[PDB]
Amino acid sequence: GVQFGDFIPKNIISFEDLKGKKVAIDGMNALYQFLTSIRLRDGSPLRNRKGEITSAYNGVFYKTIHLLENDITPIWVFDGEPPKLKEKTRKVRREMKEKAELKMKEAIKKEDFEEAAKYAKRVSYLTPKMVENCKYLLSLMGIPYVEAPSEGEAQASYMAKKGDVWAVVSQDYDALLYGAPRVVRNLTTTKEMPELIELNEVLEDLRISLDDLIDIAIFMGTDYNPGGVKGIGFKRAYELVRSGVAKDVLKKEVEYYDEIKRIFKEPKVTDNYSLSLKLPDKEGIIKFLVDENDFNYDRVKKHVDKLYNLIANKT
Ligand SMILES: [Mn+2]
Ligand SMILES: [Mn+2]
Repeated sequence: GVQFGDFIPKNIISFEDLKGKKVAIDGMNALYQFLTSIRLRDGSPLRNRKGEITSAYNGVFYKTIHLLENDITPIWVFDGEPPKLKEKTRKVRREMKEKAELKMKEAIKKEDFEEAAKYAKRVSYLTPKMVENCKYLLSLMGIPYVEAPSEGEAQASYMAKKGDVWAVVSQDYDALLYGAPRVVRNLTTTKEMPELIELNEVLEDLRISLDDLIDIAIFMGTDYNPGGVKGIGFKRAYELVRSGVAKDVLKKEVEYYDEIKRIFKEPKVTDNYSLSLKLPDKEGIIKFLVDENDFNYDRVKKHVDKLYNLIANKT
């Protein structure tokens, strides 16, 4: 995401002070995180006996239970990967590049079929099927998830803004740009201590509005304008913002500047979800995790029993 780190106020928070909170988890961010940090001794991804990567399933299961043991009730938010994904103020132009000049012509030679295999992989190790498998696992676990209309980080931010959850869990700071009141990092990966970022604190301390923060983000470069503007960093961008000339500069330097802004200010969201937890299907989890994905039986058994009691007691 946007490298705000060194430039915005934030504070380390203990797992204890996070007890009893509801959180919306940025699903894809979490999955990618598990894939890069949950690996073998040699840095190789976790895999079952068929050679399929199980890194994500491991984090989904154990990380989610770890959170519930500390009275942190999570709701998983996914992007809803399938084709259509228009972020309801997001149809005018792109979402990929299928619109114009995306290189369209006649050609389908040896390299074309060698390229046949040369696509799906683009979807990194985190494949749609793996993502679908993670959702299935959550259902078996009785853990609720939402398939956002488009960007999951936007859906999670909206849920937090509404007060349905206390914060958005993610390793990225981008949720702040969608108005998320709070973001908590380092829960999906615990190398460092949990870190809380309160949007109100960021704005008051830096003396800027959310709209100003988004401008700084645009200067630095968002997923919507990679590379940002002329190598300008946070300091220089913040300088232009405080001077009151940032907006004029961005209109000149960034095509579709207004469109990008609308993505953060007017994302497509949904109210169709539930934070309710359900009892876990112990048998189905064992079959999926142990039988089909070679997880250690003993460990899984112990955890599904603990998960059941947590939800039973929570509920
Ligand atoms: Mn992002
Ligand atoms: Mn995302």
